[PDB]
Amino acid sequence: SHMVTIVRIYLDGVYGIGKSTTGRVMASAASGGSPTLYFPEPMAYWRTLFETDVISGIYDTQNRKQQGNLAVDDAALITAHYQSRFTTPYLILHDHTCTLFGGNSLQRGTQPDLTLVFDRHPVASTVCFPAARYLLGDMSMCALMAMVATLPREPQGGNIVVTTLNVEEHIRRLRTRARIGEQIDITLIATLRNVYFMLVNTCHFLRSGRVWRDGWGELPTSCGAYKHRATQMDAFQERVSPELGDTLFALFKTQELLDDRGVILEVHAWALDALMLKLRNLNVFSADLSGTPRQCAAVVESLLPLMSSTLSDFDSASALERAARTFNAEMGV
Amino acid sequence: HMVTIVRIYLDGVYGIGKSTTGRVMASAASGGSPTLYFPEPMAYWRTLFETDVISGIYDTQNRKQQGNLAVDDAALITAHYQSRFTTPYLILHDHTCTLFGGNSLQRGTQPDLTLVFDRHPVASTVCFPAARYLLGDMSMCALMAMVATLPREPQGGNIVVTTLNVEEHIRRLRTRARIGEQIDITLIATLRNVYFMLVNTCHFLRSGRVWRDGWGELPTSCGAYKHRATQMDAFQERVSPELGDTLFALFKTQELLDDRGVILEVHAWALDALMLKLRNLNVFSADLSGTPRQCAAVVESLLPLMSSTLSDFDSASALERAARTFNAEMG
Ligand SMILES: Cc1cn([C@H]2C[C@H](O)[C@@H](CO)O2)c(=O)[nH]c1=O
Ligand SMILES: Cc1cn([C@H]2C[C@H](O)[C@@H](CO)O2)c(=O)[nH]c1=O
Repeated sequence: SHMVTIVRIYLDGVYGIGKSTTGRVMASAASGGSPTLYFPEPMAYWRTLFETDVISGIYDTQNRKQQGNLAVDDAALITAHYQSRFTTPYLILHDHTCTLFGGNSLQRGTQPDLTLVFDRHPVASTVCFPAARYLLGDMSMCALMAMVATLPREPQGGNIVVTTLNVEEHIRRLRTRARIGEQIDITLIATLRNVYFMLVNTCHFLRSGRVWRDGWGELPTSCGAYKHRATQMDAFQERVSPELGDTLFALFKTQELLDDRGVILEVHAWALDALMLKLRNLNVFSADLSGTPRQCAAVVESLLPLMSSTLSDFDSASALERAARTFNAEMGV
Repeated sequence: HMVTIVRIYLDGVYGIGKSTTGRVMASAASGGSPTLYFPEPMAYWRTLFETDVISGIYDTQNRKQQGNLAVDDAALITAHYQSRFTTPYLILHDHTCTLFGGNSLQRGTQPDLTLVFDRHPVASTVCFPAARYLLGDMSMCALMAMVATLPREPQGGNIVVTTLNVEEHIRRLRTRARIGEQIDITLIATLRNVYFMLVNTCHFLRSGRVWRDGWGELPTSCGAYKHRATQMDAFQERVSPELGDTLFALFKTQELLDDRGVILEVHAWALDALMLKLRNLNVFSADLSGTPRQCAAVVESLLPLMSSTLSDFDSASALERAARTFNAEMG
């Protein structure tokens, strides 16, 4: 009933950069600042709650394909389904929490009563990782469209912080984390890194008032060469003034989505319209994570004066605290 | 200068005559006030991409029921095809949802504009997935993944679930064009039960009850439950349903409970979401045992009972364009 000001932050980016550790420090009292709740990756939902481990499954699918115990056509389909299952616990969490944030989104500049830090936004599993998989040829455009369509609309007041890190230190971090001689999917990481820069650029692009049709006619179709560039290490970066070719929209200009005359079908244009509207309420930032976890938390926290806050109330904030405790407990190990 | 809109989602098991009814309703030959029809997105499912999902989901069961494909793999691939059914619905729903307007009310009048949607997103995100789960073609994990993608219906929705006696249903299924679709009676029986569960869920919610109401007392829905749900006429429309008569009952399974037998909070959230998303669907059923003209008349008799919203002229014009576009690209 009593009013509460909330900043919510979705910390996102490529696996292995130090996002989860940063988020945990933010939530720790030792980092000071605002009282903060942290919602971890839904690890148990992915790995232990059901019969199948989707993380093992998605990586194992590609191995079964390369050796030849599973056909390429079948593998593409199984990969898409695994990618679908990644999104589930994010969609559930989003549906539960979006009722509690309240409205009256504004950039207030002041310190909130409390901060929420979500480990990833639903865009990670519905858009970024599917896009990476599509660009690498592990699943089709059809499958991509199917995941992208399931991106939920962000209500007013969202902030997304995309984590960045020089690639040498990124791979170092993955290396220390990995077992004795464990390989790292460098090609996947290179692509995901570009996809997250595309995401950042997309949000910047929309905030400048531009739309996916702006520069669409003039854009080259995104066939073999676009895909090579998209998997190329450091090919994309955060742009000051991004144009269409720097954003997620560019990959959708492929023959698969055009009529004979090369015009996008209207149904596909509607999908891009939906994608555009769903991302509108995301106030976008980027954060370098080269420092210590304490330093990383401070870098993110120092963004709060530029972030959107909403006005919730004590009962809803209390429900969010209960939600965080429940999600931390149930999603553990 | 408001435009009064009544939107109808005609839904139910395939083969019952729903699309024919919808076309008749929108046909100028049937007169009335201006009516638009949005067909099943057949081209999206069948021809727009390299794979046809209707033959693909059937073919998958065939490979399973033979050499080609292992049952674990078939279950994942079947879930993927089921996801692909939802896509054009999600896209259409995202495009039209802001156009309907607010001020949902049962006004009892003829609307300025009637919209007939062939199926609601619930069909592909919940009903067909649930049938596949109950039949053992998909896991509960796979079902949860589809169910979580159901979009929230904004105020003013009406759903008309079509009904038909088993004998006429079987007769009509035999009339259908050959498109490589699965057409067995155990599937039909299950879909009919699941659509009764859906109607009952809507009645249950409108009665002022929530899924926890009767949850504790409800038997755990494991192997026996699944068998019952595949039995022709195991379920029916009840305007005063028990929890066991709704879609909620199939979620009280071991897979979703802790060791103490209490549903996990995360799964409880998924039921809350389902409950909330169905809130704005005013539910009706219509028997389609008449002729195409008779069927349309039965559905039209429901209009004065339905919710209408108030939209502006530009929004209505855009809905008019959207039906034109959709018919053009989906056929
Ligand atoms: C969020 C997400 C993670 N992952 C993988 C990357 C990591 O190996 C692991 C945890 O982030 O899951 C996906 O493959 N797809 C996804 O959508
Ligand atoms: C909407 C829908 C239809 N179908 C099938 C039933 C019919 O064979 C055909 C057309 O409705 O597609 C599904 O298998 N899943 C779905 O979600």
